[PDB]
Amino acid sequence: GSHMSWVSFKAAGTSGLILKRCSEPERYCLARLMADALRGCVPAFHGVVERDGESYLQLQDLLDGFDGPCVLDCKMGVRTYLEEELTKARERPKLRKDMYKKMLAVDPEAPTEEEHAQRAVTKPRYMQWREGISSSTTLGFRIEGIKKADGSCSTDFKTTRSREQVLRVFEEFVQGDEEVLRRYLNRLQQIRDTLEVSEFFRRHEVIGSSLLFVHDHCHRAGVWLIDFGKTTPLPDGQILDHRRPWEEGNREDGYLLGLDNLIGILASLAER
Ligand SMILES: O=P(O)(O)OC[C@H]1[C@H](O)[C@@H](OP(=O)(O)O)[C@H](O)[C@@H](OP(=O)(O)O)[C@@H]1OP(=O)(O)O
Ligand SMILES: Nc1ncnc2c1ncn2[C@@H]1O[C@H](COP(=O)(O)OP(=O)(O)O)[C@@H](O)[C@H]1O
Ligand SMILES: [Mn+2]
Repeated sequence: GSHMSWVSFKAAGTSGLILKRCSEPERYCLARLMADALRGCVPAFHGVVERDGESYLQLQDLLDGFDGPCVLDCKMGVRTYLEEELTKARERPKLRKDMYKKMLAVDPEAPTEEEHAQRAVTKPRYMQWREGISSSTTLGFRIEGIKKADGSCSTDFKTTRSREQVLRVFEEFVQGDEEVLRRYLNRLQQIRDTLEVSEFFRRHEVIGSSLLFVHDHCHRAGVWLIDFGKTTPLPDGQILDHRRPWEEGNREDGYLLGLDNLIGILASLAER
C-alpha cells in the first residue's frame, strides 16, 4: 500500500506518491526515461519538490496498488561500481575499515596481507569481492533483499551465488503462487523487449540499478527498474550491447546477461 508505511525516502503529501532525495544523475535519468520506450517500466517521475530546504524526486509509490505487498530487490549487472571509482582508487584511495571488517567476517583469507595491515580496503575491491561471493559475477544479477507480507525483512543473501540458490530464494518468495510467477515472467519478457529497443538503454551505462518485484495475496504482481543514481551516458555515437563481458574502458555492465539469466531461472521455477 506504501513504502513509507513499511518504513533516503520521505512521505509525500499526495496519495500514491513518495519522495526520494534528489541526486543529479538520477533526476537526469528519470526525466529522459519518461520520454523513452522504458516509461512504463520505471516509477512515474512527477518532477522535483523542496522540503526543509532539500530537493526530492516526486515518484510513484510502487507499493500503492498492492494489499500487503511482498517485495524483492534484485541488483542488475555483472559490475556494481562506476569505472571512475577504479581510477580514483588507484590515484587517491579512500580506505574503508567498515568494508574490511565485513570481508574478514564472510572470509578471513579474502583480504591481502596489506589490507589486513591497513585494516581497510578500497570500495572497488570490496564491491568486486561482493560480486564474486554472490551471483553478480557469474549470472549478472544478485538478490539484495526481501520485505514479506508479515512485516519481516531480510538482507541475508551476500553468499547467494548458484543458479539453484537463487531459484530457492524466488521459490520461497512466490510461495507456490503460479499466477504471481506467470505475471512476473510475462512482465520480465516485456521489460527485456523494451530494453532491447530503448534509445536511453543503448546509450547509458546502467550500474547499481535494481529490478523491484512486488506481489500480494490477491495475485497482483509487478516489476519495475529503480535507482538510476549511477546510470551515466556514453560519448555520442557510442552504445553498449549490455551482454558482452566488462573490460576496463568498454563500460559494459552485463545488464541483459543478468536479465537473460533471471528470466531463465524463473522459467525453470515455473516448470517445477
Ligand atoms: O542501493 P545501495 O544504496 O545499497 O547502493 C549500494 C551500496 C552498497 O550496498 C554498500 O555496501 P554493502 O551493503 O555491500 O555493505 C556500500 O557501502 C555503498 O557505498 P557507500 O558506503 O555509500 O560509499 C553502496 O552505495 P553506492 O555508493 O554504490 O550508491
Ligand atoms: N518508487 C518506489 N516506490 C516504492 N518503493 C520504492 C520505490 N523506489 C524504491 N523503493 C524502495 O526503496 C528501496 C531502495 O530504493 P533505491 O532506489 O534503490 O534507493 P537507495 O539505493 O537510495 O536505497 C527499494 O529496494 C524499494 O524497497
Ligand atoms: Mn539502490
